[PDB]
Amino acid sequence: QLVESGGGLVQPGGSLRLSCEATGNFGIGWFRQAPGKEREGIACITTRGRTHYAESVEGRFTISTDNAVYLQMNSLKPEDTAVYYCAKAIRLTTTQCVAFPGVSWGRGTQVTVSS
Repeated sequence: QLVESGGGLVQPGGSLRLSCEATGNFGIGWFRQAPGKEREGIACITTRGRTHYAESVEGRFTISTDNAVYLQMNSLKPEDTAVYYCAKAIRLTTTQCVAFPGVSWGRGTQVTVSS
């Protein structure tokens, strides 16, 4: 029901905009997974437009809702290399972006930052 696009290969300092497009009307989060690491929630937005960012991307990435949710990725770093996924998510404070229970992960879009 959620479909990712917009990945690519970019030099350090570059910029990409990922899209998460719903097959119908629709909290949404962006997640990423690097080789050998756990999937991590990096940005999410509630049904009302309140956002949360992981510390690794705050100030460089922006999540925006339009039937699509975008991730504007500015000032890309090699450590941003990963497959990026979008899924229903909740902002869980104890504060993390957490995938909704029972979420089915799609295919995602590949992002590689290298010179």
